[PDB]
Amino acid sequence: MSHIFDASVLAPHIPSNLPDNFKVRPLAKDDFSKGYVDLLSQLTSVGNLDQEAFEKRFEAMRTSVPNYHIVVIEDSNSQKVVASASLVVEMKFIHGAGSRGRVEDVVVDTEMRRQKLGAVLLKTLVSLGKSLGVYKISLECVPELLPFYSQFGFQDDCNFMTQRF
Amino acid sequence: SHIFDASVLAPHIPSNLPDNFKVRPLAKDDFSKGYVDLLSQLTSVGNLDQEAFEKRFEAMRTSVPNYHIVVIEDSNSQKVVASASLVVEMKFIHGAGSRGRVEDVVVDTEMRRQKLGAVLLKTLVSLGKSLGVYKISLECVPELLPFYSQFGFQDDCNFMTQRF
Ligand SMILES: *SCCNC(=O)CCNC(=O)[C@H](O)C(C)(C)COP(=O)(O)OP(=O)(O)OC[C@H]1O[C@@H](n2cnc3c(N)ncnc32)[C@H](O)[C@@H]1OP(=O)(O)O
Ligand SMILES: *SCCNC(=O)CCNC(=O)[C@H](O)C(C)(C)COP(=O)(O)OP(=O)(O)OC[C@H]1O[C@@H](n2cnc3c(N)ncnc32)[C@H](O)[C@@H]1OP(=O)(O)O
Repeated sequence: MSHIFDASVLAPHIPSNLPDNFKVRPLAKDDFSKGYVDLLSQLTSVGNLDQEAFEKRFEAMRTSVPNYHIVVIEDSNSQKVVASASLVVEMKFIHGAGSRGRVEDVVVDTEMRRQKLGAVLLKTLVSLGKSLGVYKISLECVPELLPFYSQFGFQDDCNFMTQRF
Repeated sequence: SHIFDASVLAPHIPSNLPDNFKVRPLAKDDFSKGYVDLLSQLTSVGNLDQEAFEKRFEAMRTSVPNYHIVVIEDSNSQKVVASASLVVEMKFIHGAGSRGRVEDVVVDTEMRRQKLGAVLLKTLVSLGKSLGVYKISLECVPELLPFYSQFGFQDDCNFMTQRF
């Protein structure tokens, strides 16, 4: 039904190099029925997420400002969501009330990999976050993904700490 | 106008800190208590005047999850001398879980090595656990390992960044 953010803000950022069966768009409320939770399960554990919790969380995200820019790719051949990536923006006071962007939950369906859907999403989100005015954008991942992330500007960084246990 | 609720902060503030220090949420009038001069000791604050401060503070105060910005005010100067933020990212993964990030940690240069930084980290790790976050992280510099290792944190280089 509804989109998690306005598809008009995303439109200028979507590249043009994907086959016509791919549609890049905001997550939508009825993407549960399009396999979104199955997609997330390929990334990590979804725990007890079910459709009611998915819809409630989707509403909470949809009313947030800055928006949760959760961008998906729907394969029109199957009408399933086959890729997802999130650009989440934290408001700051530093840098003149600037914004700090993070690219999270990046996943492409395992059968659909090496068709460029991953690069399309990271390119779209990097362009969206620059346009939004973010001063710093980051990705938490293993950069075995070296070739991949660097061509969009990301550099290895170790100014990040997690808990030991 | 407080950025988040003092009653939520209360159980996580450690005991018997010296009495010239008050640990509390960031307040809209903290601009007049030297908040910008404190943040400058962390990085460029740009042209953050009172009007822009207040516009941004209100945008953050109405966001859910809240921006858990905790500051320490010193009596002996009536100035904000320390600040740290716990910012919470909603997820769908982990049962519509939530991810906590400790950010913008800074103690005024004249007030360092009096445990203010430690109080802020203990407070925010305890508050993040209460909020039910499944993972918490810190962004800091590796040179400061002898500080952050005291609150469970260790360096994690599965991270990439760029400045625009
Ligand atoms: S932690 C953040 C990343 N998310 C995950 O790691 C979750 C699981 N992995 C994925 O969902 C996908 O494997 C990701 C990493 C999102 C990649 O998506 P795509 O497969 O759609 O990537 P592209 O087709 O756009 O790939 C472009 C370039 O990526 C490099 N590359 C991808 N995968 C590999 C592997 N497996 N081994 C070596 N290199 C890989 C290549 O430079 C690739 O260009 P090619 O023309 O495909 O060689
Ligand atoms: S996450 C940090 C990113 N922020 C900054 O880099 C901003 C500039 N730095 C600061 O604001 C302060 O130096 C920080 C890093 C916030 C620490 O604040 P405090 O000065 O209040 O620290 P504590 O008194 O709580 O220190 C507790 C123990 O941590 C170690 N420690 C603090 N500072 C250092 C330095 N610079 N180098 C090595 N260790 C440091 C000490 O073990 C300290 O215990 P002592 O009992 O003082 O030795």
